[PDB]
Amino acid sequence: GPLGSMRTMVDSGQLTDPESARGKLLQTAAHLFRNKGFERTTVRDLASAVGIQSGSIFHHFKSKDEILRAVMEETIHYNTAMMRASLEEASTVRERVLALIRCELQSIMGGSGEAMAVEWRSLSAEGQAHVLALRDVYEQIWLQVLGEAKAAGYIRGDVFITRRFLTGALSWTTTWFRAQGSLTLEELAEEALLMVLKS
Amino acid sequence: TDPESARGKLLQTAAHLFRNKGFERTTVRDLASAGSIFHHFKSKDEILRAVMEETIHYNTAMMRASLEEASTVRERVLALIRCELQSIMGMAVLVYEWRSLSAEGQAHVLALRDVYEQIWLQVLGEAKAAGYIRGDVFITRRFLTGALSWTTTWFRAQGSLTLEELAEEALLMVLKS
Repeated sequence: GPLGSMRTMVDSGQLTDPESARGKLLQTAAHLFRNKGFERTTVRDLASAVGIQSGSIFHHFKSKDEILRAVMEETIHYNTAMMRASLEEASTVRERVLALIRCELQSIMGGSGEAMAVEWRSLSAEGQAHVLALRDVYEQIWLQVLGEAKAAGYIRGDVFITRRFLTGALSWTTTWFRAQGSLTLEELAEEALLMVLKS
Repeated sequence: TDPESARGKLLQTAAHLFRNKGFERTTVRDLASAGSIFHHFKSKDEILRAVMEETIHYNTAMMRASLEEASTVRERVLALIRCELQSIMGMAVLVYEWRSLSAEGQAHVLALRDVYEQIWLQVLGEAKAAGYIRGDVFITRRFLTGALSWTTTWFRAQGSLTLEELAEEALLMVLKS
């Protein structure tokens, strides 16, 4: 089950327990990097906010750049794994597309927010390398599922162009969704499905 | 307004000044040195107003012209898509200086903006009534708005994809069989 696939991520050391020592650092660092800037935040600022000695951070990260990398990778890994979980809950081709639309909207409207909005211009290149690899996996899932829909005859246009259109359509929702007031995210997801798929 | 006329030249230089520098720190001097500028406009606000208004005027007129050439509901949606993509890939001063306008300037720009979106809603409305759109008209427009504006991030990297072909792909997604 999808819960089990998430658990496997936990028992791979890929996802971090929020109430664990490492989780405390990541959670706080994300807050600090977000609403105070990465360049302004120091390692000792992180330790102070958490409530530990500045020397005990070396146990977990051994560098500030690696804290930023861990904050970004954790958030992407979680999001991607949650898309996979939602896909396992889907039963048809339409529900699989809807699963991806709904997941992306949830992140767009808040997820993780702090650890998602965060400083690419201050992350290293080797750190940029693995993050880009994670982004490729994320987009791979979109392309595969959209590819399934096209094979089933729900998409007449190009799969890659379709994803690019849908990327823009969904991200632009930050500018108008709250103003609707009564529209739920689930209703929003169904509308996006109506747009991009047939029948 | 003819872009080769004295006015057209002025709006372009002013729009360029307003973008990178900003309205506040744009001076009378650099507006007058790029001074026929005082013979065309009565105030600095009036210049900023004309910069935004004529852009919307131009975009709106181009859409109306394309709609009259279209003779099917599918050709009419495509005409709007092609026109908006053209403006997009070709308007930024507004969403980067909105405050500096007078009450009358703001009022008129919003009204122009309403007529623009009215055209979209009416054409999309036709498509839905004809059975080409299955979703809500207003939400379809908002989806299409983001889909088309996001094309600035990837279109220039495609190389072999024409903007016409891009519009056709947009049409394929937004309209039913």
